[PDB]
Amino acid sequence: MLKIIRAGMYTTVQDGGRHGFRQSGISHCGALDMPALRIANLLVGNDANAPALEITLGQLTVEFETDGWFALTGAGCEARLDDNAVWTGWRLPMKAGQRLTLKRPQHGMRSYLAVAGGIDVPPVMGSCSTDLKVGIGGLEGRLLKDGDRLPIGKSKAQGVKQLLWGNRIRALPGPEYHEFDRASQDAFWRSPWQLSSQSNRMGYRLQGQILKRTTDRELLSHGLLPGVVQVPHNGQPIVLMNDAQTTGGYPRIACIIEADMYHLAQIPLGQPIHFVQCSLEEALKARQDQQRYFEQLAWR
Amino acid sequence: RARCYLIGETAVVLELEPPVTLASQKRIWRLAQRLVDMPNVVEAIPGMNNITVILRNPESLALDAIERLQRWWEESERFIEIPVVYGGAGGPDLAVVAAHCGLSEKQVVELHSSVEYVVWFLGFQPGFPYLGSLPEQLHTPRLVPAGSVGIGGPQTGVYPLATPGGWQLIGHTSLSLFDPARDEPILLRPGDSVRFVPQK
Repeated sequence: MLKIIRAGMYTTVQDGGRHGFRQSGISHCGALDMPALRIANLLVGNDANAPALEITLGQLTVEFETDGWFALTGAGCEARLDDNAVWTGWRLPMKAGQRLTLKRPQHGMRSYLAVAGGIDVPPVMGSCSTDLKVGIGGLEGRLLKDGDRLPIGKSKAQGVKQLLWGNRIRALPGPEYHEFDRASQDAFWRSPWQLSSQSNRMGYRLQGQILKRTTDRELLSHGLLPGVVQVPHNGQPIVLMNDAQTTGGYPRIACIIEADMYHLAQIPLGQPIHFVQCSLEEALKARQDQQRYFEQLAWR
Repeated sequence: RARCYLIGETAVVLELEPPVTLASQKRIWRLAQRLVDMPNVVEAIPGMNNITVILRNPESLALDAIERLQRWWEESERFIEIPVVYGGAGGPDLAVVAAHCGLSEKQVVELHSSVEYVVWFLGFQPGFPYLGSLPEQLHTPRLVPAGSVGIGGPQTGVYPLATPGGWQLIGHTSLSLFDPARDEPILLRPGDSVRFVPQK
């Protein structure tokens, strides 16, 4: 019921996440900007973790066959619906035979598109998130291409405020924070970090200063999670995202808090990234405030 | 000795001193069953003499996680046969691995099959086993098809997916380790005993 004309460069069906299987080497995946997908599904009336399309650098045209409602969140791509300009963060109505044309955005990176009822696709292991490395979920475990159709589910116009993005991200130090000299611990907070072209849905590679580690002791393979900043032998930090490895043997200098993970998703490939030294009470209160923020959206 | 460090604000990592042991990993397997059987633990990921426990209610359980996982650690309360088709197309580096070890192809496939391996933990890819302790004689320097058995120094295992690898491939398997539509999607679990069965 949702025909695609131009799919773009990195468009996939994303959900809340494929949880419960990190112990067996399966990445949870899901939307990089979890707050953007949740607001979109909330606006259309679906469950906050319902399946919605993730779009990287707009350039998407999708023709609608069934009547219902829709919404756009994430980076503003100046979406045009037939003969009108539609904007992000609204429960917009949709009729049959109308095209929605997103263009390349000037600010941001990833944009989300949710429809009433949700994208009915087979939930592979309690989730519809596309795993591009494994080849499962979404639509045959691959990027959407030109000519495909995604079947909409059966549903059964208040504008909501979106969350502002930025380049300052709160990170918590350690476990291996006390293995780097004083010039590397300071540089991690004071010095800016440029995003590299290698950065994708798995992990972001950061270009900056050479962080020197004092120890040369081998690290035993340990469980990982999104937001952990690893520093290999080259000295350039790697931020793990949703499709990252579950296990790794690299020294972890810092860990980005779940409340600020959504900011990484919108940062362009040429803009810097600043790290802010955080605290556990601040990291937990910030996590509550964002969980508490979706409960405010649930009362509309 | 054990150390308990917070990994971010949602997980706690219990580790052990560098000289690893099979007895310490046995308790980690026994604790990984206990941790996932309660509502407050979203995941319990074991590694090498260490376990990462992610929590669903970290705001209350965070500080408790450094006092609770240390105490549960002080208490510390299957057999699968995988059919491997050694050599030919499945194992092109079988000839090169036999040359370095100083033993023929039949000798390198006889002792590799004789060792009954145990799964320490799963990671990197869906259903990939970190099979511990490969005979000291079989050690040797470093897209790979799915279900490909290979060697990489002291580590040995199977490739459940098609990805670029650096291991020397000694054979291939028809039994899918990770199948997303079976019933039990992942074949191997941590603490299971893997055995490799030759065929030609």
